Amino acid sequence: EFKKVAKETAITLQSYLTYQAVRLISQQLSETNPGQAIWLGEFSKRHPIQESDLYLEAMMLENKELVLRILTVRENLAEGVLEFLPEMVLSQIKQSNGNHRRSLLERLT
Amino acid sequence: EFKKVAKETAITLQSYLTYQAVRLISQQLSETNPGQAIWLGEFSKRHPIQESDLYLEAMMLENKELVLRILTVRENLAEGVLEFLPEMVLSQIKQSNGNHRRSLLERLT
Repeated sequence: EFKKVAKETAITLQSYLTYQAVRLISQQLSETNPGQAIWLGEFSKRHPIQESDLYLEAMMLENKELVLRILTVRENLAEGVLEFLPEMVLSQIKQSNGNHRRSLLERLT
Repeated sequence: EFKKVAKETAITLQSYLTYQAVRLISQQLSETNPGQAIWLGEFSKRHPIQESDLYLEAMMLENKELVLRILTVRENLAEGVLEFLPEMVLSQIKQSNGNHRRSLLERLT
């Protein structure tokens, strides 16, 4: 059942945490190096960040130092967030479900 | 800065698992309830799945049996894939970091 889904999910997280790394970096850069922050946003315009690898591939050709920073940042981000994810997602679902099904229930009366 | 990014990630996960739960149920229903299967596909075309709570609320008006199955299944799928996601994602990030760092090294020789 699961391993098929769990894999697809993991790919999705891989791309998403990359996007988050870029955001994190984009924000620091908007303060520290406006020129770079603008460049990075212009790049994200010409390149669909969801294809995380094609994205990083292209950038390697244009700006080696930045993609090197993305690679590090996303790993650290990953480590720091992946710890508490199982529990959060599980309880949030259990809540949402509870809400939705009692929502439906009074929504009848 | 982890705790905020984690919350945003948990929210997109909850939403993605809802998309899977629906992919899963649609597949099953293909055999046992050909009608519902099609209906389920059609509905997703006129209410974006990406907006998971709005999606569910909309469906309570049209088919209660199905929305109640989508709730149960996504939680089941959740328990199934969640604990095995930290180890899986962290691995693939390490891997991808490697491949990129490497074909950079290849480039500048």
